[PDB]
Amino acid sequence: VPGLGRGATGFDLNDTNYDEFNGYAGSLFSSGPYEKDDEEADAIYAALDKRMDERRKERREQREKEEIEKYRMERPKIQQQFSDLKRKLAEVTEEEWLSIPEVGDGELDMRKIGQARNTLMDMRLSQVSDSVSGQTVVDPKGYLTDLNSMIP
Amino acid sequence: SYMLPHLHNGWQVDQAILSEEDRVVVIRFGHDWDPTCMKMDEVLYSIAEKVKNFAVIYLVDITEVPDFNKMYELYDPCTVMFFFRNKHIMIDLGTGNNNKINWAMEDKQEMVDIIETVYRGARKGRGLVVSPKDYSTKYRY
Amino acid sequence: VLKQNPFWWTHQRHDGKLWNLNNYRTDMIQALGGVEGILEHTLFKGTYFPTWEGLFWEKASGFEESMKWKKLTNAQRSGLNQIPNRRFTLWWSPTINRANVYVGFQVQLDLTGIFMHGKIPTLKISLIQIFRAHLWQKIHESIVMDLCQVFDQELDALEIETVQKETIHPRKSYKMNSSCADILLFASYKWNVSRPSLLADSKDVMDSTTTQKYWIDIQLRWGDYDSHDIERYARAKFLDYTTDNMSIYPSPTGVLIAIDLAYNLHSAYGNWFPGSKPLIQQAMAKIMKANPALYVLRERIRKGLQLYS
Amino acid sequence: KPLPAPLDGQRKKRGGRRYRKMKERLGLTEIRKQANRMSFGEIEEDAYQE
Amino acid sequence: DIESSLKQLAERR
Amino acid sequence: IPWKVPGLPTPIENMILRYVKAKADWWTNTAHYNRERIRRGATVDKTVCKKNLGRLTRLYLKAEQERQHNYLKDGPYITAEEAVAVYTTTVHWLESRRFSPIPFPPLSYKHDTKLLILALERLKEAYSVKSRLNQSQREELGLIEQAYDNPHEALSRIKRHLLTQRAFKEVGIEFMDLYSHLVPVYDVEPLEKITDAYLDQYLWYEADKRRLFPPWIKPADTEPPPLLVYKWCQGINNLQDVWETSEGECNVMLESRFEKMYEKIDLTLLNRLLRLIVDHNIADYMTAKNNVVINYKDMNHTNSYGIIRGLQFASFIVQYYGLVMDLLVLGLHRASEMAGPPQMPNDFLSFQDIATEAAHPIRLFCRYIDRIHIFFRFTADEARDLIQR
RNA sequence: AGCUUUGCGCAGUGGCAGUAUCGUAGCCAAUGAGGUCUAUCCGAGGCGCGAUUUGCUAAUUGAAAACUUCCCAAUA
RNA sequence: UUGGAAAAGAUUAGCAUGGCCCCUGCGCAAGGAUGAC
Repeated sequence: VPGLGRGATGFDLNDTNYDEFNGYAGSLFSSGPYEKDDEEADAIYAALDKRMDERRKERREQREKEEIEKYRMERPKIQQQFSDLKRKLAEVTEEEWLSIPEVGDGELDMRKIGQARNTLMDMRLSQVSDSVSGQTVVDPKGYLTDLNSMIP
Repeated sequence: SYMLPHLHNGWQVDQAILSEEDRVVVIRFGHDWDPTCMKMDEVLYSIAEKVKNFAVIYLVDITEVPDFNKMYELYDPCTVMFFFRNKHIMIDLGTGNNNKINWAMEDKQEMVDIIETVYRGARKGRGLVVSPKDYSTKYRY
Repeated sequence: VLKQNPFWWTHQRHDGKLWNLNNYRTDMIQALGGVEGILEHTLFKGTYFPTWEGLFWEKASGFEESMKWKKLTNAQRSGLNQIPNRRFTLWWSPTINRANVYVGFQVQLDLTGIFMHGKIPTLKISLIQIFRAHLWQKIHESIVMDLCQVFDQELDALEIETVQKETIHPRKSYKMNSSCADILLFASYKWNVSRPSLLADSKDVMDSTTTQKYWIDIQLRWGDYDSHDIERYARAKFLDYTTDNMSIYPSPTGVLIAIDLAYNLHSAYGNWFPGSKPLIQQAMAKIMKANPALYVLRERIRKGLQLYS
Repeated sequence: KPLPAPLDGQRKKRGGRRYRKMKERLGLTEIRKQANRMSFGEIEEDAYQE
Repeated sequence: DIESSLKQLAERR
Repeated sequence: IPWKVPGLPTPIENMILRYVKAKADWWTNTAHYNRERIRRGATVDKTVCKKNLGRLTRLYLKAEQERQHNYLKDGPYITAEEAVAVYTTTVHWLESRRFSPIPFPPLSYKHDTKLLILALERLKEAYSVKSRLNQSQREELGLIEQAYDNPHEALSRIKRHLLTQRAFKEVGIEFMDLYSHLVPVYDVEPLEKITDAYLDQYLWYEADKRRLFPPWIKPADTEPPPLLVYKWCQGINNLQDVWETSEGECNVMLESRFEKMYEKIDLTLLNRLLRLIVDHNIADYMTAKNNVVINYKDMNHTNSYGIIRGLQFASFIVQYYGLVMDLLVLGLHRASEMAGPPQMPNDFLSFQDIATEAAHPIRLFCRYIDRIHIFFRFTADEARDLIQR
């Protein structure tokens, strides 16, 4: 069945297939009367193109290889970066695959020295503050009781 | 990834459009590798289950299914197509053409509102519906 | 606070109000051209309100009592928020729908004589709502029937044998390129006719010719700010249709009355016969004062503008 | 939870009775005048007080 | 299902 | 938050860890790049800014958690002798001022009702009418109106909270997205908000009654910031022969910001300093209110180093702690010359005598919330001695 | 046989109904939910989520707000 | 009788039912006390 079998009517030219330069991608003579003479002509013209490229072929190919090698070495493709873990992931039993759950579910303590220094500083500050006489403080419980008694 | 179901031939498409009677059929024509299609499909997966009650999403590859290219003017790298009870719904986005989105919005709420408006207009009976937003200006400042 | 405060440096209660812009608003009104000068850019004259003193808007009213409290969807909330923009665009249509603002794209409204300069979908929807159910044709029909009734009520006083209901194509009401005849007057005696003059031309020069059949045409227009002069429009269209080739008139002599609905104006420039001047004057007065279709147009405009007295 | 399928049933079939208490809770009889009004002509309070 | 699309994506990219 | 699936095999888990690491690196880099683009002035839409704000919020809370843990590990950054030097400076200043400490809000406080009404009015003012409020805002409004109806029970509850409560609920956080810089915004539980507002009102009223804050501490409530600039310029111009430069005299205008003022406030030293001026129960409550959990959508951490600034009384704390730094910047001598004797205080920019005004290189001092403006006047000999040092 | 009780349902008058009326598929609960009074004392559901059927009539808007061929001229 | 022509249903308001409760009557289940040569 074609697309009209739905009974619908309209209300590679895709922009992807088109480039401002070279126009639309894709050879216009991809298929046609191809025979032994056509193959010979294509071989001759390809040989001519290769001969033309021979002008700087060695240095151009050397620079291309060096550039691509350095580009791959500097920036690795993400698949290359994860290939190591992908290959290390092969060593797994098929029984463990069924076991994958869902998401429904010496050494020094660093806090102790900080607490000790903080307590030392607090003790020093309290020792200094004991010389201060004018500080005021009320009895929390006592004040509260009075509040209690004050409730109408 | 692309957990959204895919249609591999025109037959799958033309019985998928007729499969849903109470839900809006959404078809993304394009290519997975296409980045813009990648953005839209990420947005769709972000809201694939939110609109399960009244909408369905299918992904169609242009290369795999090229029969709709001529009839639907599928010349953009990506298009989004809305159907209901075998009838296409045009959406007035303000972009000039009302038949297809033809662009990838990053905000999933915009697509949710668009599909909700399309459903509301399709169940009521209007073939052309007005987008509850103007996309002529990108609203960038 | 998640809201940024611009007046962070002061408090209204403690420091008082350090600035005053009442005189600024007064000077703004004066410089913009006064109250009436500003209102000329608006559809206030289209509402036919006798005065602007006692009027008032209705902010957040809409067609559904503004439907403020609800479990509404975000898209519906956006539409409700955009409705006041629709009111604002409808209010300022006469000054932004003119060809000076937008060059090109002069498209007439569907089944309506209004031209839309610039693709403003908001104004398009508002005008379609105002002129729903072929309101232009109904307005023109009501005007022509009222004028025929007035002429029949004063038939023998001006030596008119009878009046005639010309077969009018529906589009004629909103046909601007060409025109046709609306009312035909037949006489028992010869009508000496005068040279063309405006509706306000008290002194008219008599033409040295007579006729037996006399045509009356009614043209309704929606003038923008730059072209709201009804007299110039009436004169130009009379001198165009009479000397036109796609417009056929029963007689070279007749009268063309142009009515501006957007500004509630009226003027006639055609050929006149004695005794028709006052009759047409009071006919236009009464038809602007008490036409049913015109009253419906005014009420629809008021509802669209959410303006009440 | 998926967003429920939008639908537009009949808004109201009958009135009075409890319906009134419903609006009373939300949509009760407010002033309904001079609050959503603009007073086209003159200015209340300061010009640009906002 | 998902792997069928993953192979198409990897081949085309 | 920790992520450790028990049944997940370790190769798949390690691949997921690597993927999360790579995506997190890209996420952080693109968030920083987008913030630079937005701050520079590039054209961006709403989604980008919203996303960036979210990313930055997550990144900034990550950094804040790291900073808090670094404070816990590396201990207090202020040395013990440094802290006791600051404490001695503050006690000498307050003794020199004969400052009587602010007592606990008395039960029969004559002005308690007025302060409570002012606090409730301030809290209600913060809720601009939008007609669309969440549960938290409507609950705060309900508590506000309930306290307004019965001031006495609310006052008793507030005093009980000040006397007993030391553990509080999570404080929500959000970021004002000013494109130049993000600004923290803190949402507090409404009962805690009311208690903090009343405490702030009481503290400010009592401090201004006792003249705790010296004149140089602005923003004062008697002059808008433009009037502050005007008074500063006139005071600069009204110094004795300030513009004379025949004998090599030189005037120096220094402006600074007290970098990381709020974040680098030690809560222990802050509590010890607060116990000098206010009741010890009030000081403990103020310090404990800062050591609470700051919570984003899915993120939360215990704020242990820095103050919150979302607290209603934080406005007081910054104006107090900063005053301490003033005594460090000015010295207990020069400040005593500028603040005037406790018998009669001086004005913002005034001295008892001209001989006192020029007796020190520092002529004028003005502290904003955190910025400091200092005007020095040196002779040639003093300037060359300072340059030589 | 007369009389009466508890519980239940039908019918009826009157009353209440957003600090009101329920679902709860989520969880906890007489193997004890929740308790500032009476605490070696009391004894039931509680907490989160989500709701607040049908008929008639009237009115408004609109040209038409839905029940099965309508109109025009003349005589009877 | 005759002649002739041929909003894909909106919006608001009120009453009753339904819901819950006191009481009444009845039905039913299980009983309670008690009268009679």
